[PDB]
Amino acid sequence: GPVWRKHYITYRINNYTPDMNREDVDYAIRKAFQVWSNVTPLKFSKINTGMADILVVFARGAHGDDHAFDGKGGILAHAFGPGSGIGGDAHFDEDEFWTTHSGGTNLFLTAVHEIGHSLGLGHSSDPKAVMFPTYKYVDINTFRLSADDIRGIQSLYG
Ligand SMILES: O=C(CCCC[C@H]1CCSS1)NCCCS(=O)(=O)O
Ligand SMILES: [Ca+2]
Ligand SMILES: [Ca+2]
Ligand SMILES: [Ca+2]
Ligand SMILES: [Zn+2]
Ligand SMILES: [Zn+2]
Repeated sequence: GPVWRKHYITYRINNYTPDMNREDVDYAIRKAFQVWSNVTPLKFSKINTGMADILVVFARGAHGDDHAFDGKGGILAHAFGPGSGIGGDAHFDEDEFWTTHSGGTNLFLTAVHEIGHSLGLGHSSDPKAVMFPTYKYVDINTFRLSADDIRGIQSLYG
């Protein structure tokens, strides 16, 4: 499938969930990109205006693509693989309650998984992988990519 053919990738946070402090949104997303830049040649920079490669949106229900959200629960987020326009973009369901910890749905973990899609990864069958389809909280300091995630991403980049 598609991959980014350049090393400098930009992101932009389109809007912010009212679920969290702004600074904590910024931090979660930044740390989630770092997970991936740690194991690839990629570099990620946040921009505040203009077209970014990866636009980070919080939205509910029908939100302008063919991938409507479903209210609280179920689908938490989705992202598009590498490509121009909507390609790369990561969308998070505002009907979830996003958090820094275990209380609702952890933004960091979810963002790691979505950014993996944004980079070109599909789902893993390994329950230990961040690219496994099902959300399960793990302490956000205990978190590591699985071997399977690392193989997947390095098979695409690096
Ligand atoms: O695929 C996703 C992103 C969530 C990944 C969360 C990470 C937790 C640690 S590793 S995966 N959302 C839709 C399916 C979720 S749901 O069906 O389980 O409610
Ligand atoms: Ca894009
Ligand atoms: Ca949902
Ligand atoms: Ca919310
Ligand atoms: Zn969407
Ligand atoms: Zn997924």
